[PDB]
Amino acid sequence: NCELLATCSALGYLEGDTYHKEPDCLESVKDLIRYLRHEDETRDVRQQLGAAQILQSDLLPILTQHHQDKPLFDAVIRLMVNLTQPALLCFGNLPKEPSFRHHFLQVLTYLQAYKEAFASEKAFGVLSETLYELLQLGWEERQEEDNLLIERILLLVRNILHVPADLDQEKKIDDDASAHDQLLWAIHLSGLDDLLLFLASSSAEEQWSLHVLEIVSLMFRDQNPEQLAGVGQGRLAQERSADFAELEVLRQREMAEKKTRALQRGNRHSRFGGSYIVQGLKSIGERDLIFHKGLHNLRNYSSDLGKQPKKVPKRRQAARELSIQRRSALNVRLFLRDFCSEFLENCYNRLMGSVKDHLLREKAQQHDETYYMWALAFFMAFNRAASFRPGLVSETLSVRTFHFIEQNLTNYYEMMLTDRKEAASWARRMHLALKAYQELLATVNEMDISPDEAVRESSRIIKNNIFYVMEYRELFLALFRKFDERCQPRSFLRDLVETTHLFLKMLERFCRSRGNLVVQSEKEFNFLDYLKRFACSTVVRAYVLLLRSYQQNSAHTNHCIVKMLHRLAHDLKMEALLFQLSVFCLFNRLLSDPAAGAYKELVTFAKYILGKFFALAAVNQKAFVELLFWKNTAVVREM
Amino acid sequence: NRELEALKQRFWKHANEKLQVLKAKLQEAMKLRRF
Amino acid sequence: IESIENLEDLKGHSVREWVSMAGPRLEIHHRFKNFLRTHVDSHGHNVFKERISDMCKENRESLVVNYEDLAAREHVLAYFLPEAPAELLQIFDEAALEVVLAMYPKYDRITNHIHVRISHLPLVEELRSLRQLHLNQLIRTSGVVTSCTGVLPQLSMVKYNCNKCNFVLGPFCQSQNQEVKPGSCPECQSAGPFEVNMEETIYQNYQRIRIQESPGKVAAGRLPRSKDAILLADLVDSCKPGDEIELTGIYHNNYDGSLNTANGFPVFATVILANHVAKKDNKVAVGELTDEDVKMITSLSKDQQIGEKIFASIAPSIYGHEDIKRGLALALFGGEPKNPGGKHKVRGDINVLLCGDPGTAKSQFLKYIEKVSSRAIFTTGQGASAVGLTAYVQRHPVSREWTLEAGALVLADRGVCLIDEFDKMNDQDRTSIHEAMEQQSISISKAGIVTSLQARCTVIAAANPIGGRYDPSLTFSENVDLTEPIISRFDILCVVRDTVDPVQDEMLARFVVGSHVRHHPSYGVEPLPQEVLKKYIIYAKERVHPKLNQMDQDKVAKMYSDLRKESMATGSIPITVRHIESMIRMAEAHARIHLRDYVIEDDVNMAIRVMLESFIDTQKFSVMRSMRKTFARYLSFRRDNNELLLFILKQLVAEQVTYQRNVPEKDLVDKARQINIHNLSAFYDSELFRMNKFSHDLKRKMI
DNA sequence: TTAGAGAATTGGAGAGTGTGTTTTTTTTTTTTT
Ligand SMILES: Nc1ncnc2c1ncn2[C@@H]1O[C@H](COP(=O)(O)OP(=O)(O)NP(=O)(O)O)[C@@H](O)[C@H]1O
Ligand SMILES: [Mg+2]
Ligand SMILES: [Zn+2]
Repeated sequence: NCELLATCSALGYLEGDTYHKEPDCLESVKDLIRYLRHEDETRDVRQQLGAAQILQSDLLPILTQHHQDKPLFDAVIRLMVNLTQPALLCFGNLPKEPSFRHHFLQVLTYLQAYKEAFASEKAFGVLSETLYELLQLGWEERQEEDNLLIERILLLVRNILHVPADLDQEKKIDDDASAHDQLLWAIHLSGLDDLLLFLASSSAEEQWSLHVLEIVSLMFRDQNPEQLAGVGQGRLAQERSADFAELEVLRQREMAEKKTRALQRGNRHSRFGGSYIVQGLKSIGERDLIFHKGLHNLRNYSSDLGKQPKKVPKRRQAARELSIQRRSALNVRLFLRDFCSEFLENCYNRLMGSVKDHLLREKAQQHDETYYMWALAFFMAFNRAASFRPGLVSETLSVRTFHFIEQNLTNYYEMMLTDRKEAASWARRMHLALKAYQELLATVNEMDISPDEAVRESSRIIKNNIFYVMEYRELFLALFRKFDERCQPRSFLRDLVETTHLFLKMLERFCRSRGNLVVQSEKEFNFLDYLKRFACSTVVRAYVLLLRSYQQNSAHTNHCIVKMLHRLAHDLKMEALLFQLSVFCLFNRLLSDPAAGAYKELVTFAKYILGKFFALAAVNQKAFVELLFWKNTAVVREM
Repeated sequence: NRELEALKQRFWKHANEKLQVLKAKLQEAMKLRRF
Repeated sequence: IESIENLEDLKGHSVREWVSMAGPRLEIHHRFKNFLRTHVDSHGHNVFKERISDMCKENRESLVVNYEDLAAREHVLAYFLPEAPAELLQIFDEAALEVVLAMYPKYDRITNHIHVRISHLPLVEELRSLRQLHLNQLIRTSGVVTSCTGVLPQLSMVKYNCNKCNFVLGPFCQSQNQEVKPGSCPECQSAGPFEVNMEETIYQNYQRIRIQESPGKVAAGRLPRSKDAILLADLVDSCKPGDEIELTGIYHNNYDGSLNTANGFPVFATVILANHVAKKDNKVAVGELTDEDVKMITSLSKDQQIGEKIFASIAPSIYGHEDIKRGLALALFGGEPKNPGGKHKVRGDINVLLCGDPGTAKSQFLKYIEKVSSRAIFTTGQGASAVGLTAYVQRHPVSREWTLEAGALVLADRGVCLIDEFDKMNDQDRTSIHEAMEQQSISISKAGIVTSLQARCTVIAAANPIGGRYDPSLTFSENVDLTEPIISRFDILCVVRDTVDPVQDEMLARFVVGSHVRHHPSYGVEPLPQEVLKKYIIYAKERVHPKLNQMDQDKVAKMYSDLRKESMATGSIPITVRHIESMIRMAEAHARIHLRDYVIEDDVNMAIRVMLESFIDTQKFSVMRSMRKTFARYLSFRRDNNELLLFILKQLVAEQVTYQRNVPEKDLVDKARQINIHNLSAFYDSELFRMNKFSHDLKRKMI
């Protein structure tokens, strides 16, 4: 510790706003790099230098005020890349035991401190200036001296963008400048964003395509494409009025719930006694039920009034969504909208072609196709949002991208089912693949709507290819029949249901418009026998699982759920599959909802199926027993 | 307002939390040391 | 560990951890060692060599550092000191021990730790103004000590015997926060009823005081705020209940479940960890006097007009009243207590009574004595009680056993009790002070307590005559309304009158208006500065002790005999036997004023003059002149004797001329020592040789 | 494609250990009597 303190002191000192470097900075920095290279597996030197805050106190001032001293600048850049190395790379994984996890948290804390320090525009200004005067030279004029410096500069930017938000300070409310927002603003004011656009659009500097893709991914980490595309000049009044209206809506909901609870309990204090015998209700024994919880509770009596819920065991605990969404700063949102627009118009086709070339040549790291699929989803969604132009994404519209995404999704599906010790990670990768697939399937619909007969022709071509090949049809059933709430989040379930709805919409409209009978060595096909594959218990079980959150679901998601269930019930006559006790409890909640008028479609469907059930029950009383279990072909025996 | 200002001057003539003040006025001396 | 060239760049740390780590710790250590070794005052004298030498002379284990000097000499240490006081005070103690053992290699036999105390810290705070912002910072506060525990032993590094085996648990440090629980024995893992090893345990002195806002700084009708303070090691018994103190210490907080359940909120108890206690009474102690101070005092004593200077320095803003200034100077310096044979105690303190007219500066004299004297108690008339003056018994505030408590006379035991409006007191309150005035003790027999306390104070009282106007038609006894037992207990008895006299009125008016000019917010002999006078007084009282060899018993005996005769004749004042002992006390006081180790006839003649002039002052108008000529012709107002030295000089000159015709100053002073006329400086200032055309020079010694 | 037999992990019943508790009188003192 003390030897590190000595070298850290030997770096120099700050005075007011000017840093006075010692002449032995070079050897002291080399010694620091040597200590970091000879670290323990606990990363003790990492923790100690982070605690000493030399990155904030010495290296940033040296970088910002002595950037003409090129050997010292290069040494400082290498040292800063080493220090800003992400914790997952430092330790290899998230440790499973307390001591290494404490060390991981320490390194992560100091990384968050570095990210806080790096929001200064001066540092990114120096980085942009040195990268600019480097890239001014021709590619053939570069040597290892400059190519390695480009690598270290871009890796420093990547490392600083990668850092997770502190759990302490991630409680920022919407429309506020988080640390990531301030960092993006630093990039914007320094002009490194324009250098990233240049690197993406350059044919000569295509060697950095994977790096630039990772920078752009970490830049647009938090954003949503349609929400970002909706940003514009008049947003302040819109968002202010929306905030006031949403505040009043929340308040009215809370007042309604308070009034309902005040009615459920009486207007007498709890120690006001009184006991009743409910003569008809047998207790757990043969004696009549004695009720003690007040007369007010017997209007909506239930036996679970006083019961403690059960501990879901660790294995059965459902997966939860990893982050809340927050509306970032308006300046940063405008900057990211402009970045995304200019990038889409000037850079996107060449960058995606370069990344696909890298993946084909197999000179990319293990999971860089996840970044490729992210970029597909984000930028095609942004393109369709606002002024849709398929020329801006025509490199992505090929059937080869459908094939690549389908292969990746099936690979992630297999690896999720087999590599069980990181099944959640494989599920997240599969979620990225699913969103990319969804955006392709949405883009062909937008091509159909668009007026150009050329894009309509190619839309017909790709639709014919996809609906002809079997895997695109079978993948949805494959996903539904092995989806697990234990592993995959409800956001994934939402995306799967909406993608299935869109896919069946397109397929039904296609077959309705024209026959096109042969499919898959070909065989005949029809959409009704395809839909009969969705009559399995598991898929409808997943659909009602998503339906349980109808209060929190989006209106489009609720429409997708109810339309699929209405297709299975009304058009395929499979109401006995959906005659279930848990589903009936959900219908009971739907009918008892005070906001049931807001869910007119759902309650109407519920009353339709309930009326069918009670007709069957009046005809035959064994339907009550049939409610208790999921079924296979009892769906026809009941009929 | 010159006579009013003169009255202000006469009243100023008869006119006749601290850790931060201490640290600042000492910070000046250590800055001079470093220079 | 490389030397750190800049401590000031914290590099993102806070001061506490920054100075806790080794590099800055060693740098602070070396900087404080260098400061102690090389700091010099405005005269170039190395102050800390002198201070450490005095500390090692007196075995005091504690070193006071002036924060002003630290801030001037070494800035960053003064910067970090109030921010992280515990850490830097520990480092300072280590460095001070290194310097002390460099100066005195064998001082480890006397101490094992040197406590660095900080004084004159500018971070002064009112007790009512302490906030959470001051926590764990070095603060400075003022207040009156209202409670004190006894000096109690506290564990500092405690060792425990194991409850089963013979092993002893390691040294555990006591924290002031909670009881230290030993844990489990590492030899055998037992955790049962452990017990302290008294012989191997290290203890420290502990004393918990309660201070509150001083009653003159609190608002009227408002209740005072108070703080607990912990005094450790040689800070114990730095103060007693009633003392006004300045307290420098660390403002410290810890969790208290009792306060939490009292308030319903997680309120933390607070206490001051005292670093330096300074009584606002004793701004200068005898230990504070430097070699410069004592050199000033001793050289100033050699002026040979110092008695007039000291008299003139008593209340320099009061015109006239030379007899009052003389009496107050004699009382302020004081005599010597004596106990011949161990069986007959006689007081050494001189008591003074200023009786007279309104608007004659009696109260101003009393307030001057209050301001100048250490251990001054001021009280007034009906505001005093017998019980409050002497001593009082109360239920103890927490434990409720009867306990005796110190009154004003006990609290002034080696100081001054000032009683304004003395005639306005109740008789029952005024009779309480008889034992303290003469026997210098207060004996209480109340509620099972039977004991005598020391009350060796000097009483200076102010009074009015009957009707508020002194009457020269009557004697003092006829217009005072006090009785003989209390009148006789006052050694010096002064009458101050406000009679019309136009020239004196004009001079007094000019002096008063000049004083009001001089003191705006902005006799002949010249006085001392009051700071110098205070230093001179404490040196004269504590470092000097007069001893009486002879006093020419016949003179004083005859004086007392016929003073008794005239007192019996006129009835003006009882004389008893106390006036004789007052003569001895006043002679010792004048010797102390001159810093004499032995009393002489100069002092005896001074005391004689004071007694005779005051007794004459007690008389009526017509009687006063006859008494003046009586005691002046027969008894000793020995103003001067120039004629003997004059004719000795003339004889020596005549003999020398006769010898030379057909070193005189050495010849003159030789004859002046042979004859009992040794005070020759008076002759050299007088006119009698000058108009006879003689002269003197201490260098040439020709006359 | 469902589900059932054998092995391993997690829930919680309960056995064991340690902690906390059940108006009255005499005397002083200041002010007021
Ligand atoms: N000789 C004097 N020289 C200077 N000031 C004087 C003198 N005589 C009186 N005074 C002033 O008179 C004022 C009253 O003094 P003070 O000491 O209260 O009088 P007093 O002796 O106490 N009379 P009293 O309180 O009725 O017994 C003060 O402001 C003094 O400074
Ligand atoms: Mg007075
Ligand atoms: Zn043991």
